[PDB]
Amino acid sequence: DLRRRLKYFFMSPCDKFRAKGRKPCKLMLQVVKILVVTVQLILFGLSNQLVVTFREENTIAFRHLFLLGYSDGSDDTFAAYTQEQLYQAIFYAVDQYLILPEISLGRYAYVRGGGGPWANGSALALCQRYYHRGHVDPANDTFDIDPRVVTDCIQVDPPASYKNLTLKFHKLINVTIHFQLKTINLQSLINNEIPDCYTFSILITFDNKAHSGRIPIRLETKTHIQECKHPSVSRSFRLLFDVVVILTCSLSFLLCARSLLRGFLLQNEFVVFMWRRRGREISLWERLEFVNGWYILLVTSDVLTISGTVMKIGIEAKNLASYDVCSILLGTSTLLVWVGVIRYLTFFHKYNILIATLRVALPSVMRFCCCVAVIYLGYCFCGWIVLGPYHVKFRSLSMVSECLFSLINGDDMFVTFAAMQAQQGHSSLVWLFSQLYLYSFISLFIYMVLSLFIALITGAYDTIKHP
Amino acid sequence: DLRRRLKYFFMSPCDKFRAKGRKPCKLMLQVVKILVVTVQLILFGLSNQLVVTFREENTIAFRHLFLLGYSDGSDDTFAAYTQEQLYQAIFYAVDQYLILPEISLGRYAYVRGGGGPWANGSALALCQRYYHRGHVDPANDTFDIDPRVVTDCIQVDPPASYKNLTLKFHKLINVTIHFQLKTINLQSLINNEIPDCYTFSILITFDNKAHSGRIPIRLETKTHIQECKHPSVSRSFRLLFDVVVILTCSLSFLLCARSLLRGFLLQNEFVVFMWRRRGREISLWERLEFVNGWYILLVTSDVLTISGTVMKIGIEAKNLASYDVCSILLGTSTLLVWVGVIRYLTFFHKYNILIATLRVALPSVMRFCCCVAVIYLGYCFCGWIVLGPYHVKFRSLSMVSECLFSLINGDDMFVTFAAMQAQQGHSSLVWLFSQLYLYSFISLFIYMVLSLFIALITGAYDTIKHP
Amino acid sequence: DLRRRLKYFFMSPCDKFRAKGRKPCKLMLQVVKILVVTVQLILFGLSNQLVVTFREENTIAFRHLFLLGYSDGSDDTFAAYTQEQLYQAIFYAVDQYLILPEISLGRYAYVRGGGGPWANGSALALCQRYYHRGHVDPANDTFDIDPRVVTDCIQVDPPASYKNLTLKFHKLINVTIHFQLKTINLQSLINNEIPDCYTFSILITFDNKAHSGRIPIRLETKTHIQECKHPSVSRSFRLLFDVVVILTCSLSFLLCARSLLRGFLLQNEFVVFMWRRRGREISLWERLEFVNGWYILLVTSDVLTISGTVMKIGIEAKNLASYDVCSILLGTSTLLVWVGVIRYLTFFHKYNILIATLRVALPSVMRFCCCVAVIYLGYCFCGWIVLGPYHVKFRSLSMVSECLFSLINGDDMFVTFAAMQAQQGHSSLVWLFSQLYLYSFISLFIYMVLSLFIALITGAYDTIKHP
Amino acid sequence: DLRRRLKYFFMSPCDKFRAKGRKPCKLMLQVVKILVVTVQLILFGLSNQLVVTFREENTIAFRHLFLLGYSDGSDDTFAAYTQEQLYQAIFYAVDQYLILPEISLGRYAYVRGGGGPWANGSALALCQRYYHRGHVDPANDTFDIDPRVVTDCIQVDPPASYKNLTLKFHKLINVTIHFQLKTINLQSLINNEIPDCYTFSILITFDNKAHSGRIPIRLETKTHIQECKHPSVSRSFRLLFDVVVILTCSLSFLLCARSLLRGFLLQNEFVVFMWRRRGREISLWERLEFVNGWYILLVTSDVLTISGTVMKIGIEAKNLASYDVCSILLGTSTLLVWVGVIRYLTFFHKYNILIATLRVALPSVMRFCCCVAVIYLGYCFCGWIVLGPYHVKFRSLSMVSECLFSLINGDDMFVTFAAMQAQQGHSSLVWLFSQLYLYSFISLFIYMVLSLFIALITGAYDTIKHP
Ligand SMILES: *[C@@H]1O[C@H](CO)[C@@H](O[C@@H]2O[C@H](CO)[C@@H](O)[C@H](O)[C@H]2NC(C)=O)[C@H](O)[C@H]1NC(C)=O
Ligand SMILES: *[C@@H]1O[C@H](CO)[C@@H](O[C@@H]2O[C@H](CO)[C@@H](O)[C@H](O)[C@H]2NC(C)=O)[C@H](O)[C@H]1NC(C)=O
Ligand SMILES: C[C@H]1CC(C)(C)N(C(=O)CN2C(=O)c3ccccc3C2=O)c2ccccc21
Ligand SMILES: C[C@H]1CC(C)(C)N(C(=O)CN2C(=O)c3ccccc3C2=O)c2ccccc21
Ligand SMILES: C[C@H]1CC(C)(C)N(C(=O)CN2C(=O)c3ccccc3C2=O)c2ccccc21
Ligand SMILES: C[C@H]1CC(C)(C)N(C(=O)CN2C(=O)c3ccccc3C2=O)c2ccccc21
Ligand code: NA
Ligand code: NA
Repeated sequence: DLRRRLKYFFMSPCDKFRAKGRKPCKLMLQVVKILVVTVQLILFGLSNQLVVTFREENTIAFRHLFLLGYSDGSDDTFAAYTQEQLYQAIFYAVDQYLILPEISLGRYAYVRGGGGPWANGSALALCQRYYHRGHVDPANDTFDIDPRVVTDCIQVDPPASYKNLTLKFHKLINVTIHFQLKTINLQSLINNEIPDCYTFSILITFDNKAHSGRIPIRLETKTHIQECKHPSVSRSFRLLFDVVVILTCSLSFLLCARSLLRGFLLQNEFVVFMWRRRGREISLWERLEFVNGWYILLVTSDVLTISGTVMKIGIEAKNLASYDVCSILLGTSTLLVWVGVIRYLTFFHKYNILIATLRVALPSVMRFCCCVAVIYLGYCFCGWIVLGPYHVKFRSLSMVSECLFSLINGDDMFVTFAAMQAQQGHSSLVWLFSQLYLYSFISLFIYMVLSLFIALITGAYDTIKHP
Repeated sequence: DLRRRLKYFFMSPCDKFRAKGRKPCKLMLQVVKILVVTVQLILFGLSNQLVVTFREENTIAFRHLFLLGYSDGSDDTFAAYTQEQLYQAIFYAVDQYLILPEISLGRYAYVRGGGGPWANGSALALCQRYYHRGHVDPANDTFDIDPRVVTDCIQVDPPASYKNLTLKFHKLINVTIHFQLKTINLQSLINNEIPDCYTFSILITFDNKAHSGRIPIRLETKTHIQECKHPSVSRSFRLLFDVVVILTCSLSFLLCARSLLRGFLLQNEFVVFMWRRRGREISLWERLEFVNGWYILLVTSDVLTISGTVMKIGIEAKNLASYDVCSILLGTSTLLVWVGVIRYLTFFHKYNILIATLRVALPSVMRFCCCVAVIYLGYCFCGWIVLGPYHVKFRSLSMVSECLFSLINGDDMFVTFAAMQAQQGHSSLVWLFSQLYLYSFISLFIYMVLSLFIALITGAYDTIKHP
Repeated sequence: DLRRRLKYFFMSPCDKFRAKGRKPCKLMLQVVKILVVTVQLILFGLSNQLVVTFREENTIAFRHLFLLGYSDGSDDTFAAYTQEQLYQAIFYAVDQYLILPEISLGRYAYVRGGGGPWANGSALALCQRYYHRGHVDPANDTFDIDPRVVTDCIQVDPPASYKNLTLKFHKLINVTIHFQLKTINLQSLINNEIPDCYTFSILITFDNKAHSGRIPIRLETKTHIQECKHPSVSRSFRLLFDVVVILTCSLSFLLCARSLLRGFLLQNEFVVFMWRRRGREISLWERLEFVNGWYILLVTSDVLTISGTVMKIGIEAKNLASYDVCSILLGTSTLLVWVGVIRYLTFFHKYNILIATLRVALPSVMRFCCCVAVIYLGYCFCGWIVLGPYHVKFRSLSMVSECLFSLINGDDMFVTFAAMQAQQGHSSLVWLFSQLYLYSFISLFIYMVLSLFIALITGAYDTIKHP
Repeated sequence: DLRRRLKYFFMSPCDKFRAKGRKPCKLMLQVVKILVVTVQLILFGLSNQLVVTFREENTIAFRHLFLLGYSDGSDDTFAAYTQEQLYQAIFYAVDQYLILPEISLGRYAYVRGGGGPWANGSALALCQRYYHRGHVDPANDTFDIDPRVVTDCIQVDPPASYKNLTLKFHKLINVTIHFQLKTINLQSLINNEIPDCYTFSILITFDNKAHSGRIPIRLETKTHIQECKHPSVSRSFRLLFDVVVILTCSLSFLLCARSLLRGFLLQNEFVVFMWRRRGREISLWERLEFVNGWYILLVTSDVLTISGTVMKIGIEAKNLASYDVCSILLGTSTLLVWVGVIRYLTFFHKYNILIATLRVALPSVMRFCCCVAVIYLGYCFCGWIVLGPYHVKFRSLSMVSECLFSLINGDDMFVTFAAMQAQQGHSSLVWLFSQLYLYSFISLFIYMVLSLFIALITGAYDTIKHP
């Protein structure tokens, strides 16, 4: 019961081969797997980029075609301030829709019945929504509101009545123009793909929910991709390459599972042996240590890779169009595959500084982060509610977190101060509070929190560095 | 006189319970208090954001309605350079005021007698201010000025004479157009609130105080919020939740006060005992140490929370409209409540690195800051007066401080240099001085001051870290 | 010969008083001197800001009055691309000059004979400069140039011939329009000052020196300030306060000189004594050490303060108008006065960390900087010549230095890369070189140079810190 | 066999002279070489800047002359959205070309036969490219495409038919307008150079490859520089100075080669001696160490300098016009020459901190970088494919690398987050992935990777610092 096997288990592939004539199959697979997974990622990215561009470019074209006086870059300030301006914008949108085929550079088809729920079979719906009862009378400081929402729709069919529109401004909530357009993404031919049919759902909103004398106007689109009914192109190895990637990932999965099982059985044998030699129920954290975390990482990376590859095959077969989910799966798998090659550098301590440090430092780092997180969250909520109405970088919780995290790393500091300087928070009290808030957060987190964090990490390194 | 009580006083809640069967009431209150205070903060923020948006959006609408040729973003460069331009801008403002009801998207009411002190009961006042005597004659290098200010006002009433305005350009100081508009913030219905009446005081200024051939034009508003006289909405737990928050905070206050008193009495007993056993008047800094700073922090946090909650109740009852003060109170209380939970991590030294370091390092840090502050203030004053006229980031003292503080953290460096590069300070001497100023400040504070500060903090950490 | 005097010389003011009943006159002067110098700086800054604003605002007004189609912010791209555009711009400038009094918001006077050297007594000179001989014939790839510059001027007098202007485009070098305007800076009355007469020399340049089909157009001004011949204002302590500042600075100067002399005499006595007791010519660096550098700093600060104060008196007396030099003197003196108060913190080692560190670290820091400076200068020259034509941040040597210095501190990195990304240097070779240049400079200086610099500074601190 | 020669070999120039009366010729050459190489670099930069400006300014002029409604700064958003807009832009370009001589401020000559391959001897070619067969019918979800590209060109000759252009929009790929213009860079006379003939190849592209309803329009130029056939200027030491630089560099090369040979021979002699005294084949890494890396650096720097100087002579002689390659050679040589002077500071250890540290730290640094590079590359590929379609900073691989490298140094953090905030990736899944990606990358690389890197560098410094 010398158990030299337990010695051969924790052996570098070079030592595993000098000792037992064992070809490093897993090491060779990783390099080939890295190459094939990265190549597959790039190949998918070609068509993914084509799709995203098509959607974005069409949206910009719609904004230039339907939004009166639209100019690039003014998406957040585009608004109407006069009754005449609002009427002109609405009528311009409808008129441009009605003459689209004669003007548009793209080849768009109308969608009969695409006007939405309010379009009773019409292509375009022009809905205005107002309170059921509204009697705003600021002169007498009096109002009488029935906040029930009434929807009034005008049906527009491509080849008028919509010109007779009268807007109830004093109680208007919003006006919307819903219509759908069909077009074919021909550019996919460059990738030797068959073009799909894209249906864009276009929603133009004139938003008066604030009743503030300023009515923002925006255009939004939703895209639906589907195979064309009758495609004909007079014109690859992509499917074969995806099958190859699946083969490599399946082989690596099999090898990793076999190694994990062998390690678990060795753990059981060792544990029962130590129970014989010394006392029983003696090993605990060690039973855990008998596992290889890198083999778990590889197993989960190749599972993600197989899922992404199957999804890529489905998208190319036109069974599904979820390019975002597939791109995310393939990119995460590529990153994990690149990371996995560090497993073979963990044997030589000269190249293993990063991982050894991480292993030593993570418990203290997590204990530190526990304390630092409550302070961070308190600051986040405080800033979000107090400064969010006044500060453009504190509008939402995620935005506040991004702002504070970038401030911790010394980024965009003066711009953060200047945002409050420019408007003074329309209240010296808010400005003074922002001064105290920003100075205290920056000083605390840059000089104490970050200094202590770094000190913990470098202390862990000093612990693993032999000197 | 073993005084195991003095042992039970400085005990962790887990130890306080394993020893005396004591339920950690304060620990449980903190979590519940955290939750309820944060929820209340968010709930208040809903309506606070509604109010701030209403004010800002109305101001933008006014700028588009009354400022001739106004475009978004040009607030600091909007100005007139010709007599005709100034006349056209003034007359455009008045004309737009006179036809407001027919054009405005918002529902505004005039305010008869709102023209201000210069409007003798008129709705709009159009005042021009000029020197009592002014005989500027640059051709003969001669002038004769009586700098007494004369105000001449034209009364405008909504349904002319103001068209006959003649401006004394050579001695004009400024022209102002004061009027008031009433509107109802209907959007508050989404929060199940009763809309208020907002009165906006609008002041348009054509400023010629510089006599420089360029007359900046700006629009400012003041807002006054009050309950409507006759509201009617055909349509919550907010008051009940505020009462709940008050209950939790009052209970925590009571517990903290009771604990503080118990600790003070224990301090007195211990001190008199040590006076018996050893010499008299022996304890000093220790008598102080017998206090818990966290219980003081909790007491002041719940006082702030109660004040903010009462103010929130008042605002919802429409007894007052001070959303900024209430928001500041609630946000500060939320931050303090989140911070207070670290009290229970100060018992375990593994999680107490930050606080222990702070405690060890603050005296040396403050002694260092004493010296660093005089240098910083000297630089601040120097930059403010020498570079403020030429540099857009040195305009005011607070702006100079923000600039220098962000420079210490390496932020917006090149933009700071480039501001002086672009104009060269219209004097090579000023440019050279700015070069020396910026290089010396940046080098000194980034490489010496900050290095020494960090070294002090990490030295304190090394002192409390057991290794 | 116990020389307790040499003990009393190196004594803190508190010790100097507990020992010899000596009131700390210098310590009290520093605080009062700080206060009065800062107040004087601010008071001067009021009028300095007024002057600078006047100049800048007038320049902007001129650009809007004389530059056809000018709009704020387009100062670097404002240019003509067509013969008609150039003619229209020139004629617009002249026409606006000719009707200035009827349109300008400022009160400007013409200057008869102000047209410059080319104006033979005329108010406006419109000069075009072209080669004496120019026969550019790109069709035959032939030219014949006599690069002698010929100046042709048209005289314009305010109440035509200039309308008959014909420009020799193929050989045109530039066109210039020179004229002068007089105006009175009335706003100075707010500071209770007598307004001065400002003469602006306006130069409009249509620059064709590049012969590139694009003719940049710019407006420049020079300002000359002088007292008005016949001022009359129907309407301070500033002179008295300046005399007070001079008094305080002179007293401090006297005390510092007396102390420096006493220290030098004590040095001589000690040195000769040590020559008696021990060998002769034994002391060297110590003779130097017997001097107080802070007393030298104070002496030079109060000299600067007196010079600045006398200059301020001169400017207020209207004997001179050099606000930039005076502002620089007063600001430097204010900074030095604030710094000087650290002298009294150098006695207590707890507050003297910064200065003691600096003293220990400066030799090693300077030896390090010697080596780092040659690398920095090599990079500066390389970047300036190779990348300056393509990169907007490398245009000039000072700009290159600012760019590299800010890069060392991690500032504006991505913008620096993106500048080269956007144009690709119109040559992949230049882009690749810029990649190597930026990556190598950033990596070297951030990770090695700065790390070593900080290590030297903190090592010096470790040397002076008692632990 | 005392071999004091081996002692005299590793001797500082001061010691080499105190011992053997040896004038430090190489040390003196370095200073003179530094001066002359830097001066030559600046002198070349004069003309290099002239050339680059000429090209850029002409390109901007062309964009203003030929692109309808072009305005500065809108290069990436300039596009057509309507059939009428596209026709107007095309016809405007052609019309402006046809009347160029009467309008252009520059003196341009037509190039007969310069229209390109599609111009059969014509000056201007106006080509439209469309699919051989295209039957896009989105209404029936059907298409029939023959993706063969058909080119149809219209020949335009300067002093119509091109007005009869009909564009097949449904199958249009792109339209291009190719023409050439000749002009003379007269500004070179300021450098006392003979102006060259520049031929600009202008390509205007209306790109419809995306078929997205938006057709970007761009103008590109290629420049060809050649000597004029018949130049005549009625009008330096540059060639003499270049010969001087060549002389200095050749002398330094000779001295460095002689020293390298002497060192190699000394290595051989020492090695064979040690083989006699002690065992044979004993020295290995030492034989390598017997070489001076600085002499290799100097040799390669002066080789680069000579190549650049010869190229500069060629360009001035008009035998070649490759200013970019010459500028790169001269700038790299200047940087290397400045760096080379550190060789004489490597003798004194007080000034040799940087180099000694680098020498000690490079092996550990490289081992660390090996591990860090796979993680970095994985992140780069992941970001490039997943976020590149949505994020403007992830468009290309080089751009992704610049973004991640600047993020490591804490640069442009909040802007990176905000880019994804603004559009939300049009998919909450993409936004969430970007959040995880950015947070994980920033945290890992700033807090662990960079901390460990710095710790390695400062540890190497601690190893070479005597304390
Ligand atoms: C226009 O206003 C109506 C009514 O205010 C909005 O309709 C609501 O939409 C939300 C989310 O789509 C639903 O949860 C509600 O049930 C709808 N009705 C009400 C009474 O709230 C509509 O969303 C607005 N349109 C746009 C484009 O914003
Ligand atoms: C227009 O100019 C007048 C006179 O210069 C300003 O009136 C002064 O305003 C300040 C602050 O409001 C008061 O302290 C003064 O008493 C007022 N009179 C004088 C003679 O100074 C007025 O503020 C200016 N208007 C605007 C909108 O700036
Ligand atoms: C960002 C990382 C590093 C460290 C220590 C600087 N740190 C904080 O400073 C506080 N803190 C958060 O709570 C947090 C939560 C989500 C995003 C970013 C942060 C964030 O910056 C922290 C705290 C908890 C978890 C991770 C971290
Ligand atoms: C900002 C904090 C950290 C530290 C040490 C970097 N530090 C300085 O560098 C000098 N300094 C001021 O005087 C100061 C005053 C107000 C705002 C910011 C500052 C500021 O940056 C300082 C000095 C005094 C009090 C606090 C601090
Ligand atoms: C800026 C300071 C700090 C330090 C060490 C970072 N450092 C360099 O990195 C190289 N370096 C110059 O040569 C230099 C010269 C002029 C302005 C800025 C610099 C500059 O950044 C340097 C070198 C010489 C003198 C001062 C310094
Ligand atoms: C930039 C230098 C310093 C250091 C250690 C921070 N480091 C990384 O963090 C990872 N890393 C790359 O892989 C890399 C490759 C190309 C450009 C920039 C980088 C880059 O930032 C790295 C890694 C390999 C080679 C050089 C370096
Ligand atoms: Na930055
Ligand atoms: Na930074």
